[PDB]
Amino acid sequence: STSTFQTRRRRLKKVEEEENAATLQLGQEFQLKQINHQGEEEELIALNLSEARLVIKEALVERRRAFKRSQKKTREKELESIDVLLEQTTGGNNKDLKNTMQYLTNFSRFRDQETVGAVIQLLKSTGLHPFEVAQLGSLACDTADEAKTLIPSLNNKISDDELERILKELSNLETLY
Amino acid sequence: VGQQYSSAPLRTVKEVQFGLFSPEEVRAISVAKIRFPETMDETQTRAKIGGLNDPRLGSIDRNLKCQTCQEGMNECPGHFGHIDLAKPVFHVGFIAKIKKVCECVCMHCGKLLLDEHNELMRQALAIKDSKKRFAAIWTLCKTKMVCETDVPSEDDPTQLVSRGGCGNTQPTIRKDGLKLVGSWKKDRDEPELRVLSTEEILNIFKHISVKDFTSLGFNEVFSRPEWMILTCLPVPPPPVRPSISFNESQRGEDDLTFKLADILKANISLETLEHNGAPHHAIEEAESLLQFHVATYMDNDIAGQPQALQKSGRPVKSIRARLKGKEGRIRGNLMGKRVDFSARTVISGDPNLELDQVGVPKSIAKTLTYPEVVTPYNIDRLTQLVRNGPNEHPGAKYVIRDSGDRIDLRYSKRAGDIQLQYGWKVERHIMDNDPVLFNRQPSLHKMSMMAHRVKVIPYSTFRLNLSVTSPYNADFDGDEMNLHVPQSEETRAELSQLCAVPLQIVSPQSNKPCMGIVQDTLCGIRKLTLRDTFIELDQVLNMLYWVPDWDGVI
Amino acid sequence: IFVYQNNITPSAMKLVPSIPPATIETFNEAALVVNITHHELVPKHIRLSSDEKRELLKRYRLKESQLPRIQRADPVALYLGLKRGEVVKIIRKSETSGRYASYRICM
Amino acid sequence: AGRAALYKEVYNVIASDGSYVNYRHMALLVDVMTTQGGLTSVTRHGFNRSNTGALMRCSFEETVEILFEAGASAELDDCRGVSENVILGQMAPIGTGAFDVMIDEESLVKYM
Amino acid sequence: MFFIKDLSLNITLHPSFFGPRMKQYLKTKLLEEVEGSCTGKFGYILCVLDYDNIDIQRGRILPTDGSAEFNVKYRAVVFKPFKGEVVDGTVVSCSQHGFEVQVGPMKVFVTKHLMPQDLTFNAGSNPPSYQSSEDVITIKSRIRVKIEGCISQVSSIHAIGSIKEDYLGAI
Amino acid sequence: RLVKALEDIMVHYDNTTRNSLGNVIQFIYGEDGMDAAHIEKQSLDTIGGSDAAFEKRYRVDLLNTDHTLDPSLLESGSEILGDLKLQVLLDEEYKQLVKDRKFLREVFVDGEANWPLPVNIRRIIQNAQQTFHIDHTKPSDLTIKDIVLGVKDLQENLLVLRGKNEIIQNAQRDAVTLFCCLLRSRLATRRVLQEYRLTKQAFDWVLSNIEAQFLRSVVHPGEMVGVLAAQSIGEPATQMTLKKVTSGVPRLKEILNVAKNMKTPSLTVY
Amino acid sequence: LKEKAIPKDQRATTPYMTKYERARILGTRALQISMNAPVFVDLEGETDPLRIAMKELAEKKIPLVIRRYLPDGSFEDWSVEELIVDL
Amino acid sequence: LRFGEMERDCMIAHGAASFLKERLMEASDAFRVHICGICGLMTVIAKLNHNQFECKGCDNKIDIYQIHIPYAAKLLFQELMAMNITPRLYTDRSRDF
DNA sequence: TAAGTACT
RNA sequence: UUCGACCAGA
DNA sequence: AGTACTTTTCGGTCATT
Ligand SMILES: [Mg+2]
Ligand SMILES: [Zn+2]
Ligand SMILES: [Zn+2]
Ligand SMILES: [Zn+2]
Repeated sequence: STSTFQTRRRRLKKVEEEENAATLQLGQEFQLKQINHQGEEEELIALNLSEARLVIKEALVERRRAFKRSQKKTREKELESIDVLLEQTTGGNNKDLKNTMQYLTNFSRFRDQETVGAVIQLLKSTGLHPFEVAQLGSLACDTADEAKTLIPSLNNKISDDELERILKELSNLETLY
Repeated sequence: VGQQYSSAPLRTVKEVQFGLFSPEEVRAISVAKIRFPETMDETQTRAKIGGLNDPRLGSIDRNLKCQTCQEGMNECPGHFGHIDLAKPVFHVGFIAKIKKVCECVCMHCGKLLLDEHNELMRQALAIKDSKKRFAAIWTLCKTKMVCETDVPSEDDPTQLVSRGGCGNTQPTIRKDGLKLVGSWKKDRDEPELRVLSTEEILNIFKHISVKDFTSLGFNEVFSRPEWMILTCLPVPPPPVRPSISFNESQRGEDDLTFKLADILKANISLETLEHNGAPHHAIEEAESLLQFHVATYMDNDIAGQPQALQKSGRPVKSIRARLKGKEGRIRGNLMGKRVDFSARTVISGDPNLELDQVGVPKSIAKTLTYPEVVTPYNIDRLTQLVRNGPNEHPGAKYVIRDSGDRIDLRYSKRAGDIQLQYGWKVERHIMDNDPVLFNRQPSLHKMSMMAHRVKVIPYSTFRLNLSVTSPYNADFDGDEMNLHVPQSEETRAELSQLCAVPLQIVSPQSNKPCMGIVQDTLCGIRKLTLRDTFIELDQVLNMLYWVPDWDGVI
Repeated sequence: IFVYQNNITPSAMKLVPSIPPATIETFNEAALVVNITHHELVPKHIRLSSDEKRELLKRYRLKESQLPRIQRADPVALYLGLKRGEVVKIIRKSETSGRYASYRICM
Repeated sequence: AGRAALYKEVYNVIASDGSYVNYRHMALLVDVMTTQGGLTSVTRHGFNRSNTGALMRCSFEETVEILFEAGASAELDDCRGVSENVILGQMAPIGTGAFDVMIDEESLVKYM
Repeated sequence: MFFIKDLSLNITLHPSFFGPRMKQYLKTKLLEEVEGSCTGKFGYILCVLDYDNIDIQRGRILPTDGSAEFNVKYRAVVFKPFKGEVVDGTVVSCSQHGFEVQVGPMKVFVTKHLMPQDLTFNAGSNPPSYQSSEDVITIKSRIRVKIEGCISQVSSIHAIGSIKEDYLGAI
Repeated sequence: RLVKALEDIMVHYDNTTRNSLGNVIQFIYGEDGMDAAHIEKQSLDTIGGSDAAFEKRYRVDLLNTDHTLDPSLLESGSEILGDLKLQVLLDEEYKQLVKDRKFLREVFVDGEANWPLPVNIRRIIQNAQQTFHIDHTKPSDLTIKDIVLGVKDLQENLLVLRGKNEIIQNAQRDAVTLFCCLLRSRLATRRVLQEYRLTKQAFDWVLSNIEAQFLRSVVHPGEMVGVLAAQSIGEPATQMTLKKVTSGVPRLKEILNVAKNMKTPSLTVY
Repeated sequence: LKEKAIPKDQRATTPYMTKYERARILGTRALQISMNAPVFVDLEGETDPLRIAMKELAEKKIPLVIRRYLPDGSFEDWSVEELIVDL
Repeated sequence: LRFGEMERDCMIAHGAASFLKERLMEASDAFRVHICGICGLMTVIAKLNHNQFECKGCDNKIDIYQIHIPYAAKLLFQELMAMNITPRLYTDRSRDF
């Protein structure tokens, strides 16, 4: 299959598979405390759309490059620009990635690696948990209610005013179209 | 091995975790209710009833079905079934402990009989060795027969401290057949003998403490004392107790398949008593019968005589019996097996082979085969062997292609045809210089088995060189010997690089060479030496020609 | 160290391990008439500092259990009086290489 | 000193016959018999009781008797024993198998 | 919600490919058996990051066939919806039992009776839709759903979501 | 039995003898780490022999007309006589050969000086001999420093164990001691020049070979010595076809059983 | 696991290749060669795998790595290249 | 013919590792079974087609291994199980050492 | 055959 | 197949 | 403590189930 950096000693009685809810209780495979290859610890990695769009593109790109060192031996405008990056460094039969790029590129909220950076620098002062610090980034929210309700894991973790300021600076950073 | 690809990753066994089946597990695992004791005949109609063997379990009659698991016969190992007993029964082999455990704990409350409070016990609780704590613990409390409620702590013998309660005197216990009985001493006089019902024992155990298990040689997850008593009985699938058909309209059932049949019967009969005219204790006359069968099925060579003879007086192969040393599974199936690619005949000496050779008779060379992989290096040679056929000597008798399918060279309408494919295998005949393992039993030497060079020769005998005689310890008064044929490019290596006779010449068992010169060659090597003995030209010339490595310098 | 003559009463001996740290040992006369360590066969043993031991282990990557053992009541174990855990280094002659170094832990 | 005797005596049994065995062998055995603590006998009584796995002892003199008390005390077998593997159909860690082999991708390039 | 988890996989290479650019082939295969895969414990594997510093370590030769087995350690972008997770996607299919929204690589389905009431279902529409007082839901229409529950299956994941709470519906 | 009792024993890569538990059974296979196969009965010359004859052979005194190497043997014969800095090495040597003597006599009390030892030295020289057509006539060309200082440099390379520390490297010395006694026995100045007229060439050769040869006689971590040792004993047990002691087969049986009531009990008091 | 991996330095095992090692390397390599694996030496006309192996093994052109495990579990890694081949 | 106990001990002596296996597996028994990565048993209901794997009870479908062991050994195990004893087959050591 | 434990 | 007997052998 | 019991100790034939 594809094991995951943490040999959990299963001693016969596998029964306690908790629920998966926005009680910030994600499968054991997504605790806030997971392990890095080097063997070190590291916070979970939560990607809000458009921030993901950038990580993928960024690797799918730098792939086409090292895919040629060896070779020798605007919204609607990016759809076409990405389709190619696939039909060059993708399996082509990865119908998921195709569909993940449309979506990921259609509902995205940022175009500059400089804009997504500030978004992060911003939300990363909240002390909030990765999963929230994601939704907040990928979901439009005008009120503290639209937020503290579509992300019920927040509720008591931040004053509505405060969370309302954040929401302000987001629509202010939200790149146009 | 097994054939048919499986998307399941493949690993090697690293640990073997020994445990005891928990009734609850046994149930979960099973795929068969197993209520009927009969075999098949849905009223003579041939098939199999959802009763015993295949109420969803494995199969027979060469028919896929193994719970859709298909694959059929070869590939579908068995699928345990179960059979909910009537009343708890002992485990013929555990009786020993089950008993030695009670003697370690008192009923009613079910708890140890010596806490950290008794010092002699302390020492027995530091010893880290399941086999040893439990061997010392037992020796300590097998004597005390009063579940003390108040004992003198680490201070004054005057002051008495408390712990668990219920002084209910502890009965000593003895073993009569398959039941445990004990006497309770009453003071004022005279004993009180009563049979310890399994139902009862089982219970006292169920209540033994979590730390109490462990303290006594056990394991909370894999082996709780309470499991030594059978509540649910796993039902081995056909492949453990296969049949034997003489075509059709006959039988062929296996010993085991009968003891289950009995166990089953004896179980039901019980059941229909506790829900009918139950003359209370005219039942425990038929509950002993179950304890019996479910006992004898596993072990049938006990002390309490009754061999459980099967109509005709034949003993009955208990499961135990199948593993018992030599001639059986462990020692005679696993530690040692019958194998393929092997031959044996009569050995005779031949003063014309080099030491490291072994004359193999064409007969065999044409029978024994070595799987070679079609390679550009050989394509040619290989295709020729194939063509040649399986009757001519240097030839082959089986070509196998990537598509995991065997081409039988002696029948196949294409024998003459066929162009090999790099990657195919062409089981060919053993050929001059195919390293083989030769051997003469009893093998009690590294040397009793050495690698030789195959030299295909006429006539029917393994012809070995003389000097390699004393190592195998063989004569030719009709002595036979075994030959084994390697199979992987790397297997050969292991023979040729470590077992080759030239290598065995000097032995560590006595830091001196282990083969020399005998009979003629020796007796004659002396005569040929003597000052007195001279040789003239004509002959000294022939003698020279004979040493193959003569520098041609008379 | 207490040297008895013909024997000690089973009522007395059960008073030795009642005052730690200190320790006591019981030796019979008839057993001390000759020193066993002087015997042709018995090679010389040696105690090891809990420093020298924690070493032996580290240098061989041994766990306490994989070490050869000597009996808590072994004649020489008494002569030197080891303690459950102490390691003795046994050095003897050898018909293969002059001297051979061996180690015996205690149980 | 006991080892010293146990050996001496065993040596003699093989000398009386006018045969010869290199120290090391008789030694090893005489040693296996001793280390543990005292005089461990070469019999189902002794050695086949040691901490060795189950499956291993399982194959000599007590089999089932042994297996039974194995799962009843939930033992765990290392599978380091020659036997252990032979019973599993795996390559025992023995000579040819006392180590592993790998394709060093690095060195697999300098070669060309 | 989308993640970047650290994973590993074992590939069994046939001696055949014990070439010069083996590394190359390995990686290549890594990707054949991952990008596009699916699990319940990882969900949708979408893209292997840092194609270049992929750790192969020394692979060990098996022992009956020269095939070698390397533990290719890597890192990639994953995505496994959860229950109670709010996401917006484009509708795809729409019937008389509800419409199905497509949140990324996955398809979340909303039941007719898991929506509001003032929202009925218009059959004789082209293309098929769901009408309201001021709202209208059909194909391309973007929706924001609340995934009530997840159901893993084969090489995909489905889930049922609702639009009956607040701040849920069209946009 | 013997077998089943020692299956699991083999020499591990640390050059230790263990079983499936990792229980050291021998710290160095056979108390020397040598593979039985590479061994022959040699004679430790330093052992037997009258205290008198021992001198006449290994003793060299550069400060004496009658106890020095006659210049007919060494090339720098006459220019040595008297030198005091050499007579120190030359004396160091002798004090050692002597330390040796006593040592052996403490190990092999019987006086028996023939023992199985890796590296057949006798022959290794025998070849050195007729390989360089060495003439028992003309004088050598070895420095007394040449000899003594190279024989010392040899012992440093006869490595059985390797370890980078004291406890280990201390074992090394141990599992080599006996061999070296045999070594110095045969590579003593006097001997090296008077008995087997070696030249520098010869000697530097005889050395190189002993090293390599030795290094080959070690034991290969991998050997399943247990089963070996078992058989090596149990094999000649079958061949046993049969002063009033208990005897062979029945006795061996008596031994492996560790029986409390042995037929013959005896006990020899000197 | 890397605490169980010993550095190329501090290394302690035998500098020379054990008889079983080479025994196996040759076999192992032979096997692979017979599988149509790449050969790193010009076949001087050879055509037998174990024969080609023996050759590869002499020009020490064998891309294999012998990992030596120790009683406690920690191992050492050597290369056919490194290992001396006396025998 | 028969590669009995003694014939084994011999190869063991020889250090002829792989050869020993080849005799024991490939040229005899050799069988392929499926295990539960949870409860080391033969339970696994492998449909080796629709790749379904399951193992209700320890209830799996995900963590499943496949192994090669002498059929006789499979049997040994099944036989032991029939005797209510559980021999767990684990593909990874967790007791270190 | 003959010995060794466990068992009566 | 299984038990058992015999054998026959080296 | 004495007596009985158990284990362990590489081909074809016949007869009965
Ligand atoms: Mg004969
Ligand atoms: Zn099936
Ligand atoms: Zn009580
Ligand atoms: Zn399971």
